[PDB]
Amino acid sequence: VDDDDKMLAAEAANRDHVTRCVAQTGGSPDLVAHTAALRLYLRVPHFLTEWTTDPDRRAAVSRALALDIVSMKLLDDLMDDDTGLDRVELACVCLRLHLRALHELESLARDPKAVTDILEQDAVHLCGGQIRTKRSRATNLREWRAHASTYGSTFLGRYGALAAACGGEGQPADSVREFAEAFAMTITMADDLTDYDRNGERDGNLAHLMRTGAVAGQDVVDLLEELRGRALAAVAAPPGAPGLVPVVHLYTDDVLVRLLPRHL
Amino acid sequence: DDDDKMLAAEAANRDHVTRCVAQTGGSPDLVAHTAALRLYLRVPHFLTEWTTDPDRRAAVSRALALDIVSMKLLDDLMDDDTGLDRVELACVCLRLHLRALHELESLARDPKAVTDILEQDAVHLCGGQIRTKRSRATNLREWRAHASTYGSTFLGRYGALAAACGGEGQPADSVREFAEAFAMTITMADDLTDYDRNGERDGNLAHLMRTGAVAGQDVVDLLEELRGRALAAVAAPPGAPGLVPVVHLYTDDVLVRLLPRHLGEAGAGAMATVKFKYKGEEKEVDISKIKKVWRVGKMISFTYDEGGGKTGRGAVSEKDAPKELLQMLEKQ
Ligand SMILES: CC(C)=CCC/C(C)=C/COP(=O)(O)OP(=O)(O)O
Ligand SMILES: CC(C)=CCC/C(C)=C/COP(=O)(O)OP(=O)(O)O
Repeated sequence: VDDDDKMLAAEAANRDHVTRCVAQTGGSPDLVAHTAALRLYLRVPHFLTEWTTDPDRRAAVSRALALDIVSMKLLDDLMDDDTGLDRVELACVCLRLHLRALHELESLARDPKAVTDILEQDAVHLCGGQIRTKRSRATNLREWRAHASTYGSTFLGRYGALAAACGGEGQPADSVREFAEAFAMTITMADDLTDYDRNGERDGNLAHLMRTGAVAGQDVVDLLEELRGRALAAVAAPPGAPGLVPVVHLYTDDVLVRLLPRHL
Repeated sequence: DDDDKMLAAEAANRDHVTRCVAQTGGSPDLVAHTAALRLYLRVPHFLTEWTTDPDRRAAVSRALALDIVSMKLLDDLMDDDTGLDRVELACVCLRLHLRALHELESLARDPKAVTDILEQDAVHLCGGQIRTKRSRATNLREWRAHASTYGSTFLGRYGALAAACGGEGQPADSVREFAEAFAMTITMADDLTDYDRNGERDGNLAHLMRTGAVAGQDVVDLLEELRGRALAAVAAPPGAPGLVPVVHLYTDDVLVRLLPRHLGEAGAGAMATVKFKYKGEEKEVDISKIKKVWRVGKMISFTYDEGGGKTGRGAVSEKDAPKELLQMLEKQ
């Protein structure tokens, strides 16, 4: 029973916790499926909870983060209005998952107030940020990383901070967050480079900029190595989360080896 | 002077919500939209009426505004007909809601009380709104069952939160009972306004009324039941007598201004009658047939139409005279 076995059951456990919740509140089969297709969103919680020693607390915190991440994901499909899904169901399942998560995270936290504290602290940064991103599209790598630092980095960093606040002792809150923010930027690029052909995306899309020459391949490569670096350092701060080392390499090499050549 | 309080609390809630929408990146459209949510911004004052400390009362009041407004934005996002920008709505919605959780939690009697309340009936609320839009109402009963969720359960939660967040002397149960009753009253009013203001028809109460599928007198009864439920709640000790005029104002507004727009010619149903014994007989007459009516002591004398040119006569005691007749009296 290695680490990959833990990741997979963590992922199955989160998905089921989420689909059960979507269904119990009125979600149509289309919506239930759509949520179970959110693979990485259901898996990331497991990485954020890697510093949590007690396995029972870890599974609980893991699925509570999953409910809220899926929730924000649905609110997003709601603002893009392109999934063909029912807007009432989307809006409602979204509110429900979110409320259940709050309730689950608060009952796991050392101090209940810290959940709202984390969620409020950079709510303007995340929300004004998401707005600016869709308002004015990026045209160079600088503006891209700037935008991505909010809907990707800040977005996962909050779940990192929550993971630490609800994971008991032996949690270097600052590092978990550093890890999350760097890991997120990496995933955002991947997503961007996948979605160019899977979603038909262009405006502000990193792949589009690369293909148009507005962004140089080696810069993208640098950013990727920097992120890898920031992530390795974060999972090395005491107590440490050596489990995440191979994970950081997996997602980074995948963008370098599989995704990038597609655009260069 | 209590009206001077409702106005100032509404203005303060409005200020707090607009500044917040503005700082998060909301366009002036959206800012204008949230500032327009008048009753939404004003209801908080009603919910916090049992809060003795003014400073605390203002803080809970504006925190509730933040979340009610946020929920209304989400609702606009699910209808997608405000013309407002889908992204600003979603993000401003989330920002406000988050702000609200934080402010409410800071005033709560207990750490988990806010989230307990929000979770308790999350499913009833959410799944209820889903079913409301999924199966339009076809009779009053169905209408009331749907309104019980996005209406009564919706405001009831903020009622519970005001009690949880407003220090001592809060009859939790009564605050929530007032909110749920008052919510439905306001929901009916909205439905009968929005039939013409938004062009609404499917599952809409005015429509069901105009359609014959829902009877006027029933709507009047439900309205009366709601008024009584609300009055009782604000009567529980320590009491919130200040809400009495409020309860009457909204209930009476639906009965007097809104209802006639969808019934027409006396939608109560019981076309009034005058019973009397004329020429050794038994007679009853629809107030609609009564022509002239005058008073002689405590007797009410009158004439009416029997058929064709035919003109009938009658006189009753004023204590056997239906309200309507005694009205033609004064009005003649
Ligand atoms: C403030 C809010 C609600 C933000 C949306 C949450 C989010 C960024 C989800 C993941 O992004 P994504 O890369 O899968 O989606 P997108 O195509 O919109 O960038
Ligand atoms: C589950 C959720 C988020 C439900 C939305 C909340 C709601 C219906 C609020 C009251 O709006 P309203 O009924 O007074 O206005 P309208 O329905 O006309 O938009």
